[PDB]
Amino acid sequence: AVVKCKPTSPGRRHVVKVVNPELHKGKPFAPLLEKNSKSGGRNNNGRITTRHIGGGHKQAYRIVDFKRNKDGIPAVVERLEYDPNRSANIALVLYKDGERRYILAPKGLKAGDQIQSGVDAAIKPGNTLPMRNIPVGSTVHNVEMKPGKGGQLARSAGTYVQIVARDGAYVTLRLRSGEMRKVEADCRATLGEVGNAEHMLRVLGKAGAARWRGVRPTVRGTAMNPVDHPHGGGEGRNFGKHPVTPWGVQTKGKKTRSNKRTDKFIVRRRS
Amino acid sequence: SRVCQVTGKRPVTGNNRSHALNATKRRFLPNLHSHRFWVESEKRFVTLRVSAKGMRVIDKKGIDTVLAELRARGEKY
Amino acid sequence: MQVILLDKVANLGSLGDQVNVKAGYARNFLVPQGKAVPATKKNIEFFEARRAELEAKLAEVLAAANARAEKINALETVTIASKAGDEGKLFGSIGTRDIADAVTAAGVEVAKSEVRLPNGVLRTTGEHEVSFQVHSEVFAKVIVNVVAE
Amino acid sequence: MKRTFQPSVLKRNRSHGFRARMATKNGRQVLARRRAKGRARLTVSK
Amino acid sequence: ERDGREYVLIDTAGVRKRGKITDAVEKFSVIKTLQAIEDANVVMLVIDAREGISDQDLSLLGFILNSGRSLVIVVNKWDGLSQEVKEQVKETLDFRLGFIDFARVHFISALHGSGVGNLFESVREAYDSSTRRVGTSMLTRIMTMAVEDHQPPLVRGRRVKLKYAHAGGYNPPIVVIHGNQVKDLPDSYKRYLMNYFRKSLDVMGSPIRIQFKEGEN
RNA sequence: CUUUAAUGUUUGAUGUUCUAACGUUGACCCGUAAUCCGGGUUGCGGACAGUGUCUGGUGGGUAGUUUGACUGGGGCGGUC
RNA sequence: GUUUAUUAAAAACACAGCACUGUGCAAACACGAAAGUGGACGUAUACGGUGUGACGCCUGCCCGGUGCCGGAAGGUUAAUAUCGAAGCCCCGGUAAACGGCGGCCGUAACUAUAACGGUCCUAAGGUAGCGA
RNA sequence: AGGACCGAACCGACUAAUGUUGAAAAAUUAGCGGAUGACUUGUGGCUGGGGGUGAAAGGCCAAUCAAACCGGGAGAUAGCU
Repeated sequence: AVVKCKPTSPGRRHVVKVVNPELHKGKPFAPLLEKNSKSGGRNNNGRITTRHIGGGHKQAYRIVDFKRNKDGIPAVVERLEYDPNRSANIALVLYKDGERRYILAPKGLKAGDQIQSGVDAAIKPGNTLPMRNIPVGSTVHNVEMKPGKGGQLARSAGTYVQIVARDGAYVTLRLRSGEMRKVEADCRATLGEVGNAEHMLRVLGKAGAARWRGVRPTVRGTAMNPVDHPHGGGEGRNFGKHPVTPWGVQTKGKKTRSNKRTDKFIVRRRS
Repeated sequence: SRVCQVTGKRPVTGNNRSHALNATKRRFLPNLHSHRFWVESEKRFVTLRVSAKGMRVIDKKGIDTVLAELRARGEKY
Repeated sequence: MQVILLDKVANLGSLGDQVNVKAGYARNFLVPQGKAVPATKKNIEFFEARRAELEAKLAEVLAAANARAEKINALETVTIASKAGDEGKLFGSIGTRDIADAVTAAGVEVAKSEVRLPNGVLRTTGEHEVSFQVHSEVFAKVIVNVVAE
Repeated sequence: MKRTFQPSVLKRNRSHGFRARMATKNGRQVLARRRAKGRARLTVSK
Repeated sequence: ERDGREYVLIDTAGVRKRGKITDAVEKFSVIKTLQAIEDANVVMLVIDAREGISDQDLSLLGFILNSGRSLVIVVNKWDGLSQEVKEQVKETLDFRLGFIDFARVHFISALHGSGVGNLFESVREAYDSSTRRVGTSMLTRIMTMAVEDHQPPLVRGRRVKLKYAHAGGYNPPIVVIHGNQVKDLPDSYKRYLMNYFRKSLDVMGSPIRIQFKEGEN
C-alpha cells in the first residue's frame, strides 16, 4: 500500500512509494524461473529503433503461462510474489494434481484460496472460464481472441473489461477505453481482475528511479538542430512554421489504422 | 522468389517517368503468387510459385504438363 | 476454362453440358471434384464417346448426392447416406453418427454443437432416427426420421 | 590524454583475422589483390 | 454591380468558368485577376476545407498582400465537412503567415448559405478602417511613442532622425515619413514602425503602407 | 430527329448468404525425445484481405538545380 | 544532474512531476525493399509519441436535451399578389446558458463590494489567488 | 536511509599561472568540483558513412569530420592565378 517518504533530502522529496510486505522477501521458485535479456532494446541489426528503451536494473523472467490448464483436480494459493514482469503481482499455486505452477494472480487472494480451472467452475472470483458460460455483465480480464491462444489483453493491474453481450456465437466486451469489440464464442478471460490499484500513485520521482527503470532520457527533439531530424524549431527557437514530422504530415491528432481486419470486431472505437 | 518457374520472371528494370522525362529507374514486379495446384496424378497439392499470366498458361496446357516440366527444367517439383 | 461436365446434373449445367465457366470456379470446384472434366477439341471427342458409359454407369448411385446435399447445407436434419439414397429409404444404423462421420459444408456445423451420447443414435430400420439438438449442453431432443433419397 | 595507440594482440587479430578475411568475398577480393601485388605479410598478424 | 457595389468572378476552370472562352492557356485568366486587383478596394478569397490552401493558393494569399487590397476570407461549401473539423489548423497555418486584417472567416455554402449576412457585414467594417480619414497629426503623435520605446536603428555610429509622417492617401492607407536615408533603415524596422501604427489605431482593413524619403542627410 | 414508353435485353452496382480459392502470429499430430520450417488434422476467418499491374490525389521527407545585368563599392533604388 | 574530447559549463541540454495525443495486439510504431526483427516473452493504471518543466500560488467555459445567436434554403408566425421573407425553430455557430467560475441594486453592521433574487444576457455570479 | 555533507583514491576539469621553434600534437604548476551513485573502471564484444550514434553542440565517430578514410571515374572540370 501507499507510504509517503519523509523528506530528509531533495532527492527524497518527491519519492512516493508502495511497499509489498504481504509477499515474502527473498528468492522465489527457481525451477519456474528463467533469464532476463537486454539488448538496449536494439533491433535484429541492433539499432536504436524506438528510442529510449533499454537499461534498468537486471530483473529476471519467470516461466509462466495463463492458459489455466492441468484443470483436473483443483489447486490452492500458496503465496503471491512480486516480479517486475508486470505491473501487478503474480502467485504460486499448489495443485491437488500435485502440480505446482504460478498464476497471474488476481486481487481477491489471501493464500490457501480455492482454485479450480475446471470448466464447470465454482464461479470463484479470479477464476477462469471460457466466455460462453459466463454470467451476464461479468467483469473478466485475460482476454484472448482466438480460443486458447492465452490472454494477452488485460493482464495488468486493475485492467478489466465488462461483458456487454454474449449473443449468438461471439461475445462483445467493453475494452478499457470505452471500446466495444467482439471476441469469439468460446474464448476465455478470467473472472474479475488483479488489483495493484495503487501503483498508479507510485512514481519514478527522480532520475535515479528512472535509471533503475531503464528510461534513458526522452530527448527533446524539438530544441535540436533541425538538420538531422525536423519538426519545429531553429537556432532562434522561432515559431510561425508548418509543423509536420519527417514523414511530411502530422502524427498528433491524426488517426491511424493499418489493420483492415479488426474493424470487423470493432463496434464502437477506442478513446 | 518472385519467379514463375514456367513463364520466367523476376522484377525487370524501370523508371518512374514524367513528361519531364527525368532520369531514375525502379524495376517492376510481376503478379505472381504461390497458388496451391492439385496435381491429381498423385492426388496431392504441389504448391508452386507462379505468374498470373502463367496461371492461365498452366491451365490451358494442364496440370501435368507444367508438372511434366520442372523435372525437365531440373528444379524443385 | 471450359469443360464438359461429368456431373449428372448440377444446379446450372447438367448431363454432359459442355460450357465455358469462370476460371476461379472451374479449376477449384467443377474440377477437381468430378463434376467436370476439361474441354479441348481433343477432350470433347474422347468425352462424347466416354459419357454414354461414364455419366450413366457412375451416375446412377449419385442421385443420392443431390438429395442428401440439402440436409448438410442446413445441418438441421443432418442426413447423408452411408449406403442408401439409392437403395430406398435411409435405413439401418448406417448413415451419420454410428461412426461419428457425416459430411460438413465447411467444418462449421450444427451436428456436433454438443457431444454427450453414450453409443450415438440410429438403431431403427426402414427409416433412420437422427438426433436433432434443442440446446448446446442439454439433449432433450426432438428426434426426426427424415430420409433424402 | 590517451593516445591513438592502444595495445592488445588479441583485439588486433580479431579485428581482422586471416580466416575471417578468408571468409567474406569482398575482403578476400582484397586478399588476393594484395597477394597478387606480392606482399609476404598478407594479414599482418603472424 | 448590384446595389451599385461591384463583385468579380475569376481564375480559369473549376471556378465554374465554362464561359464564352478567351484563355487558351493558364495565362489570360491571370490577366483578369490582375484586373480584379485594379478595380478593388476589397478582395474576397474563397478557399475550400477539402482542397483549399494548395500550394498555388498559399502563393495566391502572398500575392494578395501585393495586391494591396482588403482580405476577407471565405470558406464555401462548408456544411458538408466532418464534425471534428480538419480545419482550425488550416486557419492557423494561414493565421501565422499571417495577415493582420479582421479575417473574417466565413463558413457558407452556395448550396445552403449560412455566412451570407456575415460576409456582407464584414466587408463594410473592413472598408471603414481601410478608408479612415488620415492626417499628418495622428501619425506623428503615435510614432513618437514607438521610436522612444524601441529605438530607431543607428547606422555607422551616426544616429538617424525621424521627424514627421503624413498621409499620401488613405484608401489603401499609405504614409511617407521624412527621416534618414532608405538603407539606413532595414525594411524590417519600417515594418516595425508600420505595425505599430497598424496596432495603435484599428485596421481591420488591408495592410497599410509606409514610406521613407531623405533630404536631411 | 427531339421526346417517350412498352418490350426484348445487355451490363454494373448495392443487399444477403455460402465455401472452394485465399488468410489463419488457433490447437494438436508428425519428419525431429527442434520456440525455425515443412506436411497433415481440426477450429476460426473468407472471396475477403492483401498483393501485382495500371491509375488519381498527396508528398521539402528525399533529388537535381534555378534566383540577370547596368551599377561612381554593391545590395538598396531606380533602370533596361 | 549532463555537456561543446583537442577555445566556449551555462541561463544551454537533462530531470521528476504535469499535460496532450495516438495506439486493442498480427498494436501503434520502428528498422529492414521483404523475409525477418525490434516494440514485448509485455498488454491501455500500458505502450508509443509528442510536449511542458520541481514545488506552491494565479479561477482552465460541456451544443446534446431545451433554449439562444446570426443567417438563409425551409419550418413557424402574416396578407391569403399564392409564393410568406422579417422575430424564433432549423442550418451552422452558441455554456461569462438551466446549472459550478462578474458587475450594478438591497442585504453577511462606514451604507457601497455580496452567498439569494431583481437588473445587462434564459451569465453562473469576487467563493480561489490577490487588497489603497 | 539517502542522486546525504567534508574529503583521499579514481575520474572530471572551474580560477590563475606557465608554456606557446614546449619537457609535452593541450601537459605541467598551483589552487578547485564530484566522489555510492544520473558513479567509476577493466576485459571482451557489437551498432558504419548521405550512415550510425547523439541526456543535442549541427557534437562525436582512428590524431582528420558543416560531411570519414580510401579507391576509381579522372591527364576531372576551372572564361581563373
